[PDB]
Amino acid sequence: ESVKEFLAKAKEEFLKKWESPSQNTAQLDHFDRIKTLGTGSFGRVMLVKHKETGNHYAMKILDKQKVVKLKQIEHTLNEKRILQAVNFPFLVKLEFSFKDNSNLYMVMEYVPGGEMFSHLRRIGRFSEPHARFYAAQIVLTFEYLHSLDLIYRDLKPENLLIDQQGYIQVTDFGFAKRVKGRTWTLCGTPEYLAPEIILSKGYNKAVDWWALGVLIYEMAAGYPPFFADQPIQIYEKIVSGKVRFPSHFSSDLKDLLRNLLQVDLTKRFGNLKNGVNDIKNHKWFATTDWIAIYQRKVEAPFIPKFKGPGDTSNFDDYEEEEIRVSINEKCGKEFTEF
Amino acid sequence: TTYADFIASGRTGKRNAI
Ligand SMILES: *[B-](O)(O)c1ccccc1CN1CCCN(S(=O)(=O)c2cccc3cnccc23)CC1
Repeated sequence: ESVKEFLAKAKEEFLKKWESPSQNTAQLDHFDRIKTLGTGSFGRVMLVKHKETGNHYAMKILDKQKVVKLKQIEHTLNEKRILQAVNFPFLVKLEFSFKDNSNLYMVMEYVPGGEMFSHLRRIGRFSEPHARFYAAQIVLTFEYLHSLDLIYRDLKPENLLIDQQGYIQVTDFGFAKRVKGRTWTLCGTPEYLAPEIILSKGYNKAVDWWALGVLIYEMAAGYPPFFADQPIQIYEKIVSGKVRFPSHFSSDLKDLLRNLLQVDLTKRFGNLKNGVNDIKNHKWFATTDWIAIYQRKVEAPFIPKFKGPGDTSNFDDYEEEEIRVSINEKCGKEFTEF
Repeated sequence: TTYADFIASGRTGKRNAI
């Protein structure tokens, strides 16, 4: 009932900021570029330094013309609207945003530990305590997002950054949707798609709890529960609802996963009468202090190597391309609300 | 092994959304 009051306050704050988003809170020549941290079909993310303060940030730069070309207008505007409106310990903070003739810019706190993905593939797999530490943060994050009627829809280790204290930061919301009932879009990453998405059903927030099962499985095993050479063959396995577990999985872990990786929506944990508490109260989470996780007081099992501010060792190396700003304004009408 | 099958899948690297 402290959770009830907390979430109602959180929803009132979200909705005020959703209805009146912030705009145009810095400009490009306030920053020096340091390094490209990631590329993509219509954008890049760069490590930048704010000239006045010397603070480092991650700057996402989206080429408006490419956004239009790849049909990503709504997704791009939606991500920025979400980021400036949410507030939760495991969601990245949007510090500034602005646009010019060519690009949209979102400036976020720099998360120096990189994607969980790299750490998982390097180490092979996480122990169950290590996996549980990360899983608890996702459970709280989905409890928050779902209470705002936001379905996340692209959970995966790639989308989970690790901060300097070893805790998770979610940065991408390009597929999230505010949807109190059902929605229908085929979207996500093949390994993480819930069966009802593959089967072209109307679906709801229960897809996020299925994806948590896939994440917990892949963290604890080192590989996801359903894989194949091609996505079409991944989908056949997913909808079969046949899963095999490594022999080192505990009984508690297998029981939780049978209940998350549940094809039948009337039986999937997270979607039942008791909602999220079926997950929080499950034996695999018995040792979890949910409040201490929220308060970031639990000692993290893994701390990324960080040699100071602006260390980029946990990201891959990319070819540095120019940041061109056209003499002509591109796509002004499409992006007015950014 | 299951691990060997995962390597042979060719989907061990970063995965894009559909
Ligand atoms: B990954 O970038 O290697 C990756 C690979 C395949 C599929 C998805 C992803 C997830 N990426 C998406 C691209 C942008 N990043 S980021 O460059 O890591 C980034 C983005 C926003 C904020 C911050 C803050 N600090 C550091 C990096 C970022 C997110 C994940």
